[PDB]
Amino acid sequence: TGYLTIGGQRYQAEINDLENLGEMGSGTCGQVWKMRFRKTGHVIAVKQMRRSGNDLDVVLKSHDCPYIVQCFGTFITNTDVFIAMELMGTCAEKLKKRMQGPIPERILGKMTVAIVKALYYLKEKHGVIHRDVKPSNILLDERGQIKLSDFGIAGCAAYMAPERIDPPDDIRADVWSLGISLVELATGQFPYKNCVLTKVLQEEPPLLPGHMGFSGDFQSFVKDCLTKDHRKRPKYNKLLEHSFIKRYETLEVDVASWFKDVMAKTE
Repeated sequence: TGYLTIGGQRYQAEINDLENLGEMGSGTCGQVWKMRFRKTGHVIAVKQMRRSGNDLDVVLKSHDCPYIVQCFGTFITNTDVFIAMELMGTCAEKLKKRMQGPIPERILGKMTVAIVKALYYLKEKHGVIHRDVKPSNILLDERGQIKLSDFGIAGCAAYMAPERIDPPDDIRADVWSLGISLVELATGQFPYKNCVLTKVLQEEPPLLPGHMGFSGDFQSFVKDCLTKDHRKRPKYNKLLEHSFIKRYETLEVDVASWFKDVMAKTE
């Protein structure tokens, strides 16, 4: 906030001080740059957004978690807002479009661990509900790391839990989005008939195809997350003891390589 913290020290800095190194089209949205903070020598990402009508400052107290993309600070001009954050590879969304094929169970397994531990961290440590868990906001990288990108507070965002129609008043709606995301990448196809998308509350939850060769535990984990009564749908605490997790918690999986390998294409 006119101030940038990296390597565990807080510096005054100014957005215009940074070395722009050219853009990227594929972050949390497509308005993001790659730059360098001259003062420490670090190379970062800088999301740039036009200012609107109108403050969730406390994104930086989350340095603790290795599954949440570090935010270094923020800047304002009379026209835009710049949020500065650690540099990453790409959405899962991109990976899907790019491969036009499914993501392997075992990558999803690591992903799944990482996304849950992230959400847990937020609920516990910061009383947060991410409320926007989808493949666009899950970032992977060259070294094999997988992280949640916390976006703060017609197939356009049909990851909504079916528990959003009984007012008047959040805990585990995030869990449902998780499941949808898993189904989507695991199969490489957003499950639902195109329009809009009201089969959500109609149908039996869109579980994982019986014989694409997924493990039973994966299948289980996905069913559990995809429970129509939020009442019955599991908390993170429980998910984290689900064996799928317990497994990918421990199993060696070369995400680093896979990821690199999947970057043998244009785009």
